[PDB]
Amino acid sequence: MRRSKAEIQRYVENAQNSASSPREKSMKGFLFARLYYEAKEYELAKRSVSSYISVQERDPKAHRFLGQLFEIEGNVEKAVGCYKRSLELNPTQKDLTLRIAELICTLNIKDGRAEYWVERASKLFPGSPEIYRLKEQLLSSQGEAGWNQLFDLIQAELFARPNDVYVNLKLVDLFLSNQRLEEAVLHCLKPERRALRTDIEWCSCVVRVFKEYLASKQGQKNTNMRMITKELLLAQCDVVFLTLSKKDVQKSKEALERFDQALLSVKQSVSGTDASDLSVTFYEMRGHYYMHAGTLLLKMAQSCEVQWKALIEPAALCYLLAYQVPKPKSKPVKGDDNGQGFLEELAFDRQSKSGHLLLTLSHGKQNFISEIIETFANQCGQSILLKFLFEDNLSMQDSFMGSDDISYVENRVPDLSELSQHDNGSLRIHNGDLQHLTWLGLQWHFLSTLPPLRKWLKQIFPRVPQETSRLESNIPESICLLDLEVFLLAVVQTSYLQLQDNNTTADPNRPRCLPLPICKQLFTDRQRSWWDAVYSLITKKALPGTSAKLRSVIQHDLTTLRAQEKHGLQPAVLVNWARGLHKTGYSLNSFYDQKEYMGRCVHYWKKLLPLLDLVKQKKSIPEPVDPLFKHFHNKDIKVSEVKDLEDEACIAFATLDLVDGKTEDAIIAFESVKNVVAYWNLALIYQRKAEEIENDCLPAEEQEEFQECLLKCKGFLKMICDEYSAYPSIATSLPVPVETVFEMLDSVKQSLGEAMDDHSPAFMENHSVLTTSAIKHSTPSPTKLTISPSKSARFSPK
Amino acid sequence: LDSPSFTEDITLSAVMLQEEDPGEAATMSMYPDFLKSFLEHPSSAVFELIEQYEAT
Amino acid sequence: SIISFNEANELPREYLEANWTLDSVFEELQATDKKRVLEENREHYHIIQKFVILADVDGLMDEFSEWLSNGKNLLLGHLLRFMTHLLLFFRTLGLQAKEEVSVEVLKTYIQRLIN
Repeated sequence: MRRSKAEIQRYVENAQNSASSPREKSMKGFLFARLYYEAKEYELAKRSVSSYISVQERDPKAHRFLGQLFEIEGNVEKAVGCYKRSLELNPTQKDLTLRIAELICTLNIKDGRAEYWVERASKLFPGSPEIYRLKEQLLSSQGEAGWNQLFDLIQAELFARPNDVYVNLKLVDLFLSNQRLEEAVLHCLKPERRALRTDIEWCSCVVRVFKEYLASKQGQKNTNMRMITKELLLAQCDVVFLTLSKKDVQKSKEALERFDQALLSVKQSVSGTDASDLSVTFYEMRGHYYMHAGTLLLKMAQSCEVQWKALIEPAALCYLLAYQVPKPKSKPVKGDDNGQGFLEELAFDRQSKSGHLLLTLSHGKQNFISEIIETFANQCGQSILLKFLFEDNLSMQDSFMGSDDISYVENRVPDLSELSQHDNGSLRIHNGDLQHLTWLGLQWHFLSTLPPLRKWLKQIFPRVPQETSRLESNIPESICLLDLEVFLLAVVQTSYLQLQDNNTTADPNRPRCLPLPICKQLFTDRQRSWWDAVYSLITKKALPGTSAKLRSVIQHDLTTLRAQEKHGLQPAVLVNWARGLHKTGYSLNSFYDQKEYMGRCVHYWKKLLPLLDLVKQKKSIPEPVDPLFKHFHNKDIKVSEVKDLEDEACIAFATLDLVDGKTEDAIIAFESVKNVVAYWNLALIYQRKAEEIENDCLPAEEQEEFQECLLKCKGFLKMICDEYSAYPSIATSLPVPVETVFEMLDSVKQSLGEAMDDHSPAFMENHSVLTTSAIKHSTPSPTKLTISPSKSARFSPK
Repeated sequence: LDSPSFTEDITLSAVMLQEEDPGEAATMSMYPDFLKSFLEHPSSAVFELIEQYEAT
Repeated sequence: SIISFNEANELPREYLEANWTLDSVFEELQATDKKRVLEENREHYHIIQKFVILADVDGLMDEFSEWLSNGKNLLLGHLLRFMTHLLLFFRTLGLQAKEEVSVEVLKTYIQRLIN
């Protein structure tokens, strides 16, 4: 509630009538001044603080507050006077020195006081961007003597902060103002400037400088001209990409038009036989042009300028043209890896993006690419594409797209194994960006395939261990690849659920996932802040002095990822982690990797079981006010699903005991679950036991054990076939195609021979003895190494 | 089982009295103890580590 | 904070209007006439304690560089141990120390451990 002027005045009058002395009235004046300021009564606030200052002349807070009142009135000189007096009384107020410098520069840059206050501020805040701006303003007023000092200041600030876009732009403008166009070009060509390619003002400035240089040198056949034309096409492509992401449709059309004209101008200089670096870049930039054209069409559909249905087939042709551009053939020229590896990384990024978008746009239609080629891969289709992108602004002859040959397009559907290779290439350019990783993870999730997160994380974080022995630690230095994998699995799942809940009213022709430039943020700002903190800490890219703050962010949310006390996770996230880790771990041929993934899978199942008990009791699960992963009530575990998840947890425990080499404990555990997945694991155990006994000269006892193992295997395989015959829906729960179960059953029948088909001993009548002792699945607490050497591990991974 | 506080201290003080410089040897004996304390404490427990250096 | 102080009981103005900084204390300690305090103020641990109080890690790294330059063999083993573990402590906290000096302290301590 804002106090009214009348309430404040009644309070002041009562507080003044109760005061015994004029001095005591004035001592309350600072409180009255603050109340009048909260009421926006600045004149009464000034009178009240001035009456306080006349009794308490040595109070810095009163002089500061009086300076703030004069600043709000625009009386800068009186404000500066009051702030100087506050700073004299208390010199610890470093912020006030900066504010005095700002106010003096705003009033009169030619004031000799300005240099003194800016230099005094510079000593208090070394490398402040605001102090750089005040020094720039001062030196810009001093003509030629100011120019040399401004150049030295810019070089010093670029040495402290090489990635500052504003300081880099100012250096270029300072070269241009002195007609030093060659140095502006040399500065734009510096390899350290690749980090600035994410900024639209920088890329637009680079484009401007290179166009002006190429215009100034028209007629000179220099090798430098081909290099600058190469970097101009790259910078134009970046401007298109950034405009597609950060600007409207109309600015994106104008950016693509300028890129079209740039490609057309270079086309005459690129004969198809020249293996020149410019020719390689031109064909690479042709692929990017079509990828961006397809993205612009989908952007026009997203802005409701055109219907999705009309732009899906034209956009799919553009992604097809982009996908089919051949990768630059790397000759490994021993000695300068920095230039040619970058075009190969761009080619991988284009092919990954375009290939996933072709699969998204097809909606699983088998002949979709063929229908598009027949309809649009002709001169009439080109003329339609040109009209959609540029309307009547460009003719077929004045356009790169209109003059390009699109008739030679292959009917090539993107292969998933090739796309997985292209995705690994694309990760190098995005440097572990969470939006890129989440987008790829969603593409694989829409294909019902697990994303190859392990390969991606090993490439981004090559020094991080796969697992930690200290899951109870929340120390940031204890992070493992499995903590990052479960983080990405939950981000992808939460992004998928968020896209579904937003899509329940969307056009059936709308792509399930949009292209990265036009795709909304797939994750929360907290997920961003955690990932960027982890990335910055592990890659040692953290700013000096920020590392303590980054560690605190990591430490807080690492407790959630490890499902420590009060983790606040939704059960559906723990189920998805356990399933994802089970599938990944089971697919690995490495014993140590299988054990780590199964160990972590079992950890999340053990954390989920007490939450399933709460769901069975119909108790609500605690939701955090700000959760790392949003709760989606459409995925809340139903009481009917609790048993199937308890059985899945028991299977995962038995699989871990199997991977640990406790084969007997695993058999007993699988026999207890009585499910098709448990019978399949039992059949595999007994088959492997039979293959271990199969040596070409068995004793009669080993021959009986071999036959018993095969009979047990036949028994469990038959139970799977009998259950499948009763309920064909079980094929979705089986780890393998039902055909593989039949092939294994028929191989086991061939090995048993025809002579035993008529004697089934009652397979289940004789193990009704051992009562209830809760099998404690104990992980070993760390007891000191006592080496007893007498059991060679019997389990070689054949 | 049962009671260390007076005999071990007398033996260690008597061993250091046989060294040519008991001050340098006291310093040297702490090198493994400092490293051990550093390795036992996670990077989240940095103040428990300093308390252990003070105790050493 | 208290509007009703009676002016009749003046403590000295010098004590009431004192502009205290952490630096001004150590400048006054350098200006002392007490020979013992001036000798103790040059001891390596009191120099470390001063810079720890001031929160000036960069100035502490300059002293460490000077001490290593004035003769690596004159540094006592406990002091090199202490310097090494203090740098490991700063690194664990994410404090920016001069990497060149940190490497030189570590190299000098490793050479001592070898000897």
